[PDB]
Amino acid sequence: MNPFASLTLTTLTILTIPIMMSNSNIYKTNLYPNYVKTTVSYAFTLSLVPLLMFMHTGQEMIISNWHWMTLQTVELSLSFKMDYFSVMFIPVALFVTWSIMEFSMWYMHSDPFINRFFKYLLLFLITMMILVTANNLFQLFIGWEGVGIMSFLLIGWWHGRTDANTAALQAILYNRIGDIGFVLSMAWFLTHSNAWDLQQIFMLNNECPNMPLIGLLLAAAGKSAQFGLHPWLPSAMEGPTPVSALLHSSTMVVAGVFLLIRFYPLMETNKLVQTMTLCLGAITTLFTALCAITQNDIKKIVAFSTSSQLGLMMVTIGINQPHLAFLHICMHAFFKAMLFMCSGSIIHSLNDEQDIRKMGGLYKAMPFTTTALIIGSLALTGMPYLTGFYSKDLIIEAVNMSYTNAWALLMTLIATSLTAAYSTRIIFFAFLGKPRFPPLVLINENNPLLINSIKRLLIGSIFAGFIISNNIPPMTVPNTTMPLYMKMTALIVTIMGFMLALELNNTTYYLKFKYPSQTYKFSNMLGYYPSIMHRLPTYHNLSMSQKSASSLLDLIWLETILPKTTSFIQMKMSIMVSNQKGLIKLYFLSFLITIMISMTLFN
Amino acid sequence: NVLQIVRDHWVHILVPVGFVFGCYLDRRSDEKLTAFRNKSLLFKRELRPNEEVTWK
Amino acid sequence: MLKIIIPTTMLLPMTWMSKHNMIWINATVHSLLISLISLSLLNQLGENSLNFSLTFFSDSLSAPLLVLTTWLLPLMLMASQSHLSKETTTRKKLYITMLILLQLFLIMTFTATELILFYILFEATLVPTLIIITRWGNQTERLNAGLYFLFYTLAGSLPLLVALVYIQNTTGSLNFLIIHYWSHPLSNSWSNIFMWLACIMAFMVKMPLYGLHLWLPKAHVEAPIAGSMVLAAVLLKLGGYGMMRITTILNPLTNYMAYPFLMLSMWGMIMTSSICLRQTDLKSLIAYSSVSHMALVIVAIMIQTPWSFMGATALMIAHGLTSSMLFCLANTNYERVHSRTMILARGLQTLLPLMATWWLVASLTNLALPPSINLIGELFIITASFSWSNITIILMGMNMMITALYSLYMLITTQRGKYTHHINNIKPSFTRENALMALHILPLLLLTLNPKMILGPLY
Amino acid sequence: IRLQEDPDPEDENLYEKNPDSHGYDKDPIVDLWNMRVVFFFGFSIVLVLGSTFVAYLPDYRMQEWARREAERLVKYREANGLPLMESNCFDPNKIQLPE
Amino acid sequence: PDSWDKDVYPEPPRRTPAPAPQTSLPNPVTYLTKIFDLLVDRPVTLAREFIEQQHAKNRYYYYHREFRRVPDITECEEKDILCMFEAEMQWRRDYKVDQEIVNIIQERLKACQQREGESYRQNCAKELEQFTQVSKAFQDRYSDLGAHYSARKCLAKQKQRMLAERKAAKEAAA
Ligand SMILES: CCCCCCCCCCCCCCCCCC(=O)OC[C@H](COP(=O)([O-])OCC(O)COP(=O)([O-])OC[C@@H](COC(=O)CCCCCCCCCCCCCCCCC)OC(=O)CCCCCCCCCCCCCCCCC)OC(=O)CCCCCCCCCCCCCCCCC
Ligand SMILES: CCCCCCCCCCCCCCCCCC(=O)OC[C@H](COP(=O)([O-])OCC(O)COP(=O)([O-])OC[C@@H](COC(=O)CCCCCCCCCCCCCCCCC)OC(=O)CCCCCCCCCCCCCCCCC)OC(=O)CCCCCCCCCCCCCCCCC
Ligand SMILES: CCCCCCCCCCCCCCCCCC(=O)OC[C@H](COP(=O)([O-])OCC(O)COP(=O)([O-])OC[C@@H](COC(=O)CCCCCCCCCCCCCCCCC)OC(=O)CCCCCCCCCCCCCCCCC)OC(=O)CCCCCCCCCCCCCCCCC
Ligand SMILES: CCCCCCCCCCCCCCCCCC(=O)OC[C@H](COP(=O)([O-])OCC[N+](C)(C)C)OC(=O)CCCCCCCCCCCCCCCCC
Ligand SMILES: CCCCCCCCCCCCCCCCC[C@@H](O)O[C@H](CO[C@H](O)CCCCCCCCCCCCCCC)COP(=O)(O)OCC[N+](C)(C)C
Ligand SMILES: CCCCCCCC/C=C\CCCCCCCC(=O)OC[C@H](COP(=O)(O)OCCN)OC(=O)CCCCCCC/C=C/CCCCCCCC
Repeated sequence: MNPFASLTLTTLTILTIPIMMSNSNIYKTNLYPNYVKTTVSYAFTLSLVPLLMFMHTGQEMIISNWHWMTLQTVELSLSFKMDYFSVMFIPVALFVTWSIMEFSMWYMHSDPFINRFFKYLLLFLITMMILVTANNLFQLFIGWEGVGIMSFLLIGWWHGRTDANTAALQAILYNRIGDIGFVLSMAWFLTHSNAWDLQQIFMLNNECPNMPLIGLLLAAAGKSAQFGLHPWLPSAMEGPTPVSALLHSSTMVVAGVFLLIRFYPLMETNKLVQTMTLCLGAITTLFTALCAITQNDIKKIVAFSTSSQLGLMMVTIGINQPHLAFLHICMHAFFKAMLFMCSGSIIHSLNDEQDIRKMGGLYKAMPFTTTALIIGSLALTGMPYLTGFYSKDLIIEAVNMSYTNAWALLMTLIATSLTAAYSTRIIFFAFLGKPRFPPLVLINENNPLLINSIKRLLIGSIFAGFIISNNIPPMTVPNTTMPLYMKMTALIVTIMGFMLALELNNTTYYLKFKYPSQTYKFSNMLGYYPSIMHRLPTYHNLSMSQKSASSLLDLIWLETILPKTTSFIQMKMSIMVSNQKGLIKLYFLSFLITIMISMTLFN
Repeated sequence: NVLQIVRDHWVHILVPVGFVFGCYLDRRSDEKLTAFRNKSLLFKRELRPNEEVTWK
Repeated sequence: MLKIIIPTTMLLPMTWMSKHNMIWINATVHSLLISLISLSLLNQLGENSLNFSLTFFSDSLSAPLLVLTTWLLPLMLMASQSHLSKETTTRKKLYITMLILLQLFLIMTFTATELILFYILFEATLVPTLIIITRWGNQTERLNAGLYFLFYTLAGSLPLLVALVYIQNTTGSLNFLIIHYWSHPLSNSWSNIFMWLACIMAFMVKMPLYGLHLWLPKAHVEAPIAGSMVLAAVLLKLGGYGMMRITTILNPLTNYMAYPFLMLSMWGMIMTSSICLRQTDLKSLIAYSSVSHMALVIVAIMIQTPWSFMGATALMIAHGLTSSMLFCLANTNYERVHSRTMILARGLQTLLPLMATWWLVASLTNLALPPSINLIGELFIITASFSWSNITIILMGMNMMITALYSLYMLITTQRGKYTHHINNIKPSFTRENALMALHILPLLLLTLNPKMILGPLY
Repeated sequence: IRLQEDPDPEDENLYEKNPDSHGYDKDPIVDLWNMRVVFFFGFSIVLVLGSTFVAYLPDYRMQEWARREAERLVKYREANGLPLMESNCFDPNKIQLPE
Repeated sequence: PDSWDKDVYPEPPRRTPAPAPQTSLPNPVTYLTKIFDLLVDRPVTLAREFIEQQHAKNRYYYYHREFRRVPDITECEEKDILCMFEAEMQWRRDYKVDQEIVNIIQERLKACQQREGESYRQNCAKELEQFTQVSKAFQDRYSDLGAHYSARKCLAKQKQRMLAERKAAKEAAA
């Protein structure tokens, strides 16, 4: 046998191993975080090997190892799809998870349940690998709901915090609407194609219809926090910073984009769903960047950046470029994870402070995190030869050179400018200027765990784009010929965003005070979407649940119709029958009437 | 003493002997339904040299 | 089936002859042994049923239900011995006698091969349940709950007796095999409509159908813990088993008569989930969740396709296990604080961690989390409903969202937050309670490992 | 007061008399043996033995038999050029339609 | 491998190109394949040799059950319960075999899609038509019988199909 299947399954299995050891003296000791981190490192190397095997000859396989059950003519089995997407995303996810686990070993040092934290991180990684490698819709759904519930558990890490509990339930609610879409798609595919596996689905759906493709689009919007279903992702910043860095921003929110990428044959066949995907992505990226440019919480700014980048990926899928979307998934994983880790380092060094209004002077106070965050923000905005150039620049070129929605193209360009803008805001308000933090300076970023984790994710944010771009096969025809101004569109809008944001931020020093604008209030309060749409529909649903269902119907009218009315009638008739004075005159007269009636009316 | 244990734990044989009696009654019920034994069109065959019935 | 029936009737004299302090030990051990023996019924056939004799037979639909009944008896013994410490020996033995009689009636109900013997046993299950509720319930409302339960069931089931004797006079037999092989189409006439109504209404009341369900919150809230466990896990499934069995003789009239019941089931599924969202009582929340799941099972039986029956069987077994476990968890909380209000006891995760884990697992199974058999059954029903019509997906998705909402609401309310300050008697969880939860939850995941054992005869 | 009634008793705690109690009985020895029999029989016997018994139940549902029969039918029919799935379940010669 | 029948489960001959390196740089894939063969493949092959040696000392055989044909529901008289029972069991077994035939054809289709890869739309046209034919026949036979399907119901369905076809043929010949 070739080592491809063995090594892929080995990576997955050795990921599962430390969960088995979560009932041992090692789980009772303080070596468990280091044990889990070492396991993830070894899994990362063993995943690097089949990536080299694919990068040579483009080797892909499917492994239907275990047969689960046969529903007459439908066979469900445990099958894994080890193709380009899986063998590229597994090493990236493992690398990011390894760095995040080391940073969490430093960051969650005082947590009484750090071992449980690491077990939960490993469980999320397992579910995400199941999602990515799944070859059938049922196993994909297992991974889907697994990452959803692990996100729920990790957001509500501090159970005494009411805000944390509301954020966890909110994430569940939005992902559950997404799951409504997912289940609609599963039912359609089984009913009309007799299969839940991608091979038969692709073979039988020569032209996929609107109903299954819109089901998939709705599920992806829910899982990837697109507009309409977006507010849960910024609200998921209640959990510990390692959770925000690993789960949401880098590896879990890309689940919807990955779902849409995995069905790119059907997506190619359809066109209306492509238009809907493009428009949804465009409005998501614009709206979330616009909300980001004015937030004062660093984690919130990074979360809205994540939503904006996901919108960009959804735009890329909508222009019939699924492989560019996957490339952006990988590059964004790298630099967004690093940005979240730097934000967490700043938060920890300033006594759990997350307000850029109280950060300041950190350029010189914290050298290594300063340079790491600068490199990450440059890579995010598309510096000409960093890891974000090889995906975002090509995405912008493809959007400009396609038969696209004009409004979608305009919103995409404006969103690129706003990306530069809010990256400028983070840097300007956190690192430049005079200090604003309380006078007891506890700044210390000299821990080897923190430095090494950021260093590993920092090398990737510089060179990994070049390596990956030059080692993957050409899966799309390039845009070789285009106007020079259209070639330089991304750089021009990025620099314009930098300059305008810098001017606006420098204006803050003037001794001039002006009341805020309506546009400022709209952007700062998230477009008023969480207020209106978290107070009105919830209030009406919870009011109907009691006034109409519980009280009016169950306690009042369903009780009155059958059992209350019947009981009342029987009681009244009983009173009528038994209310007799016991007078022989009366009931003998009754006997006489009965005898006459029987003689006359019976023949 | 030993007598008290039997005096106290004689009730632990009731369910086992009930299981044995139920198995016996199941066999008795089976032996009254032997009207098509070796007579179904699908399973009718010749008797082996040293067997009297196909099933009990 | 006698090898399983006789050991129960021998549990009776053993219970009455054992010493005063060995009743719980003897009953639990020998119930476990009888459950192990009943595990042998799962070796079913692909063509026909296991025709033991003229009186009893077993199928892929009966066998999991029998295994669930036999497994549920020792768990009920454990919970009962929790809450019946101060009782006299005679009354403890009477309680165990009621439980054993209920198990015997349920076994003979699932294995009865005639519709009339099935009717006699399925109506005989009412007496032990009513006695248990109205005698060993705690509150005043146990009497009214027993009245509601009894009279709802009997009003449903008496026209069923009339219809069964009428069908015996018409066709000569009530044997299930004969009525399956000699079935004829039911013509569209008023007489046939009312025959259909008699049968289906009996089992719809037993299910319960939405609008015929008030007896369920009344009885499940006011019964003792063993009564609650058997009412939700097994007694609700007599309706599903009966509806699956009796619809052999009701075609093609089921195609036209199922619209009101499907509409009631789908809309009432939505309505009972929404009720669960706003319940101030924990036991009532679990009861209304039971109503929603049984509404889904009714939809499956009424649409009546090979994929819907498998989902119905899987969902019935899964709901039995999950609802029994949820009732046990709520009962442990009640035995701590002596109140059923949901917001009275909070912070139970920081007071009792392992019970918090049990709550998490039970609530994760209550909502359909893959690959649990709860999800398997729900998904098969949803797929069959999608083939029936394409807006059933809308109603089903709404129901799944609300189910997740109220399940996690219950978990967050009871376990998370900060503990009530003045409740200073939350003693550490007992080994008995922990073992009860483990024995509830491990079989569910093993059934996930082997799912063909609970998918019914249509598999 | 309208009756001569007992006061409501205080709740009894099993850990006060027996700190290492399993919650089964007031008597320590009976409590210990109740725990032991429940754990042994239930977990060990029923869980382990019933799970392995169900895992190794003989294939009486004829899944593998049906697969081998289908393989033989497919091999024979594709060898001879016959359609793999017959168009009719029954023999139209045996069926007699009304005029 | 003699484990399965190559006629039932066909695979095209595997054309693997020979390596044609053009660089002096060593091949990490080749080095790692050599390491894998040294560390993993040899121990697992030795273990399997030991186990297979132990198996060959305890050789024993199991057989495939053979069912003879019995008269079907068309030949069974009305309310003749024994012949009806035998015919119903036979029809159920045939239903199972047909389900497994459809499963085999679906396995062929899936394997061909994955094997052909980027040119599956043209290279898997033979398997797609075979699946179409098998699935259409299976659907026409057992499409809408219901949860309580039976040989009598399938016979009624086939009689209805035959009546419809006869009517269509008469109208065409008119
Ligand atoms: C229903 C409408 C739906 C519209 C949908 C489409 C939406 C498109 C949005 C486009 C971007 C809007 C950006 C501003 C919105 C947020 C404003 C805000 O609160 O900022 C505070 C926020 C700082 O927060 P803070 O420190 O808390 O400040 C609080 C203070 O109290 C300071 O608070 P303040 O409130 O006093 O400051 C705001 C003030 C000052 O801020 C600005 O002026 C922002 C900068 C605007 C730049 C516009 C373009 C300028 C030219 C750019 C270069 C292109 C031209 C060509 C150049 C040469 C090319 C070769 O501006 C205004 O009040 C005027 C309105 C701002 C724009 C409104 C856009 C339309 C929506 C609203 C319509 C109705 C408005 C009515 C008036 C308000 C109510 C009375 O600002 C920033 O961080 C900077 C962000 C803005 C610059 C980003 C980079 C440029 C953006 C893109 C421009 C185009 C580039 C090229 C794209 C590709 C082309 C192909
Ligand atoms: C065989 C075991 C049982 C199986 C039953 C199956 C059905 C059989 C029906 C007829 C049974 C025979 C008659 C028994 C009358 C007992 C009366 C009595 O005093 O009982 C307590 C008495 C001991 O207490 P005690 O010293 O007399 O002190 C009494 C004081 O009241 C103590 O003072 P206290 O204040 O503590 O006691 C108050 C207590 C005192 O109250 C009682 O003791 C009354 C017990 C119920 C009245 C009798 C009903 C008869 C009608 C038929 C239905 C019976 C089902 C329940 C049977 C309970 C059996 C005790 O009353 C209450 O607590 C009120 C509770 C109210 C609700 C529950 C009562 C009604 C339950 C029945 C209705 C449900 C029927 C469902 C439909 C299906 C029916 C099959 O128990 C016994 O003597 C046990 C009898 C059986 C001994 C074992 C016999 C077999 C020996 C081994 C044979 C081996 C065979 C060969 C095997 C192969 C290997 C060798
Ligand atoms: C912590 C672990 C557990 C975790 C789960 C825990 C919860 C569930 C517990 C279980 C619940 C169900 C209970 C079922 C009871 C019945 C058991 C049963 O039916 O077992 C089935 C089955 C047994 O089948 P069978 O029909 O009995 O045998 C068929 C054949 O005849 C067999 O072929 P054979 O004749 O070749 O036999 C090979 C032989 C020998 O094997 C070998 O030779 C293999 C190793 C070769 C090593 C080669 C190198 C050796 C060293 C070098 C030597 C030379 C020197 C060189 C020096 C070099 C120096 C450098 O090994 C065996 O026969 C072993 C059979 C299995 C034994 C274990 C069964 C335990 C049952 C316990 C039940 C207890 C109650 C459970 C419930 C309790 C309540 C919770 O066993 C298994 O399935 C075991 C595992 C299978 C292999 C590993 C598969 C890996 C798959 C990877 C997937 C990755 C996915 C990742 C996804 C997530 C990340 C994305
Ligand atoms: C060709 C034949 C006719 C085809 C018609 C196709 C219609 C497609 C649009 C259907 C939308 C149905 C509503 C679902 C949400 C939008 C989905 C989507 O992507 O639509 C496509 C549209 C864009 O697609 P489009 O409009 O280009 O559609 C294609 C148009 N033709 C047919 C010409 C090709 O998406 C968006 O613009 C994003 C909108 C997201 C809205 C989220 C909810 C916000 C509600 C705000 C108002 C109410 C107050 C707040 C309430 C909040 C929620 C509770
Ligand atoms: C610290 C812990 C960390 C977490 C670890 C647990 C989480 C990991 C779970 C995933 C790993 C699963 C391990 C699977 C090992 C293989 C064994 C399994 O696959 O066998 C199953 C076997 O099924 C199981 O036995 C399920 C039994 C179901 C429970 C039976 C009832 C137990 C009594 C309790 C009564 C409850 C009644 C409830 C209603 C019925 C499935 O069937 P099958 O693989 O092909 O059998 C192989 C044998 N063959 C080849 C001969 C066929
Ligand atoms: C399809 C099924 C139905 C879909 C629509 C359902 C709408 C109603 C959903 C059920 C109502 C909720 C009932 C009770 C839930 C509990 C409410 C609750 O917990 O509070 C709100 C809770 C937390 O409040 P915070 O604002 O975070 O408080 C912060 C603390 N300072 O957050 C929420 O749950 C808000 C949920 C509101 C639902 C409205 C969202 C509906 C959006 C649908 C748009 C779909 C567009 C998708 C595009 C598809 C592309 C093809």
